[PDB]
This record gives sequence, C-alpha cells and structure tokens, in this order.
Amino acid sequence: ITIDDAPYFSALYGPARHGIVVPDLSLVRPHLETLEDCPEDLYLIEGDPQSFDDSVFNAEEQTNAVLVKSSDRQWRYSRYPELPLFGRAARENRLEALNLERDALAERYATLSFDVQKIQRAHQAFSQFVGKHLSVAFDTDPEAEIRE
Amino acid sequence: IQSLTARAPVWLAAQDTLNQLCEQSGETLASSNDVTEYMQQLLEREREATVERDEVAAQKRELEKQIERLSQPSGAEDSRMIALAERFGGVLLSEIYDDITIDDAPYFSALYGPARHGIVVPDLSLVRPHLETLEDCPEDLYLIEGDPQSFDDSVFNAEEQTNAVLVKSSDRQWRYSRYPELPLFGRAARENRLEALNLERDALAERYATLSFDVQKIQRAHQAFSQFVGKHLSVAFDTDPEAEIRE
Amino acid sequence: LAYMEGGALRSMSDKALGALRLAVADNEHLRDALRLSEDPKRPERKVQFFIAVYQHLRERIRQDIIRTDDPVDAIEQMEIELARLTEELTAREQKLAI
Repeated sequence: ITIDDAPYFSALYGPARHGIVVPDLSLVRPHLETLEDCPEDLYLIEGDPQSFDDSVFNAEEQTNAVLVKSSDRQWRYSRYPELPLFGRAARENRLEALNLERDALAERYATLSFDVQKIQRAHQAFSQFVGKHLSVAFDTDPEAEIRE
Repeated sequence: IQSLTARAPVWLAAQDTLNQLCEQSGETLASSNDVTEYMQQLLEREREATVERDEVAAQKRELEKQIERLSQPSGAEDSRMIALAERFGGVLLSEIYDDITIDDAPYFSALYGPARHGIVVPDLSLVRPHLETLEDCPEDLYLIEGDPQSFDDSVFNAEEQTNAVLVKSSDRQWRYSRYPELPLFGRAARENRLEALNLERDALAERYATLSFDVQKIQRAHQAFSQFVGKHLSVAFDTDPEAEIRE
Repeated sequence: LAYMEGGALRSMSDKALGALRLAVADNEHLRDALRLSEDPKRPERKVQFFIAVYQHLRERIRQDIIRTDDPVDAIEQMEIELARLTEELTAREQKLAI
C-alpha cells in the first residue's frame, strides 16, 4: 500500500495491524484451543484474501492520529507510526542505508587495522635496533680517539 | 670496576622493576620480543573482556529498564500514562484491577487485551478537544467510559476457552488473548516480580563489576609495562655487574 | 640503594618519615610505634614498625570480603569493592527517588 496512507492504516488498525485474513473463522475455533505458540493476543479477521474488504472501524481522523470506536464504552486513540506494517514495499532502501553504514564502519576498521599494522612494524624495527645497536647507540666517534 | 659500579645501580633497579612486573604476572619475561608478545596477549585479553563487559552491561540496562517500567504509579506505560491519567478525572484500569488475584489476573488481562492499561473516563468528551493536541503519547492510547470508583465491567463479545479468551473486537474482527503469565492486572504480586527482577539483576551487576575490574587491572598492567619500557629497556636483560665486580 | 652514600640515605629516610607523620596521624598505636622508632640506638624498632604496619594492615583487611594476607595485593579487592558500591549507590539513589 502507498507510503502516504501506510502510517494512517497502521494507526487505524492498531494492534490489529498484525492479522490473518481468514474469511471462514471456522478453522480457528476448533484449533483455537489447539493454538499455544501463537501470539498471546492473536488477531484474526474475516475477509476475502483475494479482495479484502476494508476492515470495520468507526474512524475519525485527527491531525496525524485517529480515534476509533473499538467497542462499546471503548474509544481508542492512536497516532501515526513510521515504517508502518502496511505499505512495506520491502522497505529495501532502509536495508540499503543500514548496509551503507555497516560498510563505512568496515572501511574505517580496515584503515585503522592498516595503521595498526604500520605502527607494529615501526615498533618491531625499533625493538630490532635497541636489541642490536643499543649498546653503542648515540656514542661518540672512535676515529678521533684512534687518530689521537 | 668503576665503570661497572657506575652502571650497577641502573641495572639493579631495572632488574628489580622487571622482576616485580613479571611476578605480578604468571609469566617470567626474558626478552624485549617476549615483552612485545606479552603486550599482544594483553591487548587480546583486553579486547575480549571489553566485549563481554559491554554485552553484560546491555543486558543489565535492559533489566533496570524493565524493572523501572513496573515502578510507578502502578507499573504500566507510565511514561505518558501519568499525565494522560491525572490531566483527566479518571483512574488507571490496571490500578482499578490492582488487587485482583493472581489467578483471575491472567483471565482479566486476556479479556481486556491491549486496553488493560486504558484510563477510565466516564465522559469521553474531555479527551475529545485535547485529542488533536496529543502528539506525544503511546502509539495506541486506550480509554474506557464509566465510573472510575465502581466502573462496570466493559461489555465484550468475550468467549472463554482453555487458558485463553476469544473476543470479537469489531464486525468480522476477533482478538484471541491467551492467558498471559504474570499479567498487568493484579499489580500486587507484580511488585514481588519486579523484586525478583532486582534479584536477577544482582548477579548481572556482580558479573559486570568483575569484568570491569578485570578490564581496569589489564589496563593498569599495560600502563605499568609502558612506563617500564620507557624507563627500562636500555638495560633490560643485560649481564649482572655484581658478579663481575666481585670477580 | 647499595651504591649510594649514607647522607642521601639519611635524606630519603627523613623525607619518608615526614610523609609518615601525616599519613599515620589518625592511628594511635602506629603513631606510638613510629614515635619510638626514631631512636638511633635501637635500630630493630624501625623494622618492628614495618611489621607493626603490615600486621595492622592485615587486621583491618575486613577479611569478610577480602582474603589476601598481603595488603599490597588487596588494593585490587578494594577497587572491586568501590566499583560494586558505586553500583549499589546508584541503585539506592533510584530507589529513594521512587
């Protein structure tokens, strides 16, 4: 469904957003006692999956929100969510943005690892020097003494 | 002899510092390269312990957030439910059912569904003006109409089944609430359960403290090694003067 | 220190004693042992003072939560305790607020 009304549809449906369109309602009641792993507040609706008629709500549209007469003495107020359950369209660009961020992090890690490699190499060079030339390090020139 | 004597004190202090540093560790050092591999192992242990510490900290933070969510005034969506409750002359439904038994609590919670936490307002017209204003509220605010002190059970298309309740929320629409465990209604032993959450988080905090102390110890050992090498490498692993001087 | 003349050793000892004066102000038995220790004709007292230090430092270990007989190795355990008590303080503050 369109991105524009998707937040509206989600706000209108509320927790009933997540529901199964079973036009019979007859496979549930015998299996209702047989459902244990199902979500605790399982939502089921009667409608044609091929052409699901608009679900029944006494809906009034407020600015970025909705009020629905859910049942007698029960008026439910909801707001517009983002990334609505409806109109997902696979929301692939959100996945792509997350992948961009992950790839930037990986690139940064690669650069830091290269820097660490270079620093390690410089350390090993310094250790090698101090292991083999530390004893005479910075000492004077003996040629002058030899000539004297 | 005088040259060796001049060299001596530096070498002796170096040896003492190195011996203390190595004995503090389980290993004994014998080379500059060996010190470098010890540093590498230190870095490995640090980069591990930090990850475990952060994971434990995330678990901990989740635990305290869950504990707080049940705190006040009666554990519910009190982030905005508070203002939503006193701003209107109503009472929290969960609080209204605060004293229900642990056995009837799951049944009533399943019966009331996402409306368990709703607020009882006999008019429904006090919220009618303010509705447009509400932009900071739970994505699905629930309100019920009746007397807050003696509210009459909300009329439902309820249908009890084994450890669950079917309901017809609207034409062609059913919500099936399985009997939850440790429900919203009956918020008297739920305080006992958030106490149990505190008990649970006690061990999490203990483990986090142990991990943090390990991290600190490794950091301090690495810093001591760095200071050592700064002051120390010039004479590390060199021959003993004392024997030469005696000879 | 085996390769340092006696005057500098006297100077370091004087500075260390000056520091100890402030350090042990609170205690009375350690203070008295220190006050005895400066007689130059009874060197062993100095050694005794050191023992009196370690000895004392051991009794006040509060071994209920600490075990290291050597106080030098108990610094880690006290650090652990400070971290744990900081956590407990945060918890207590939240509880008092609620």
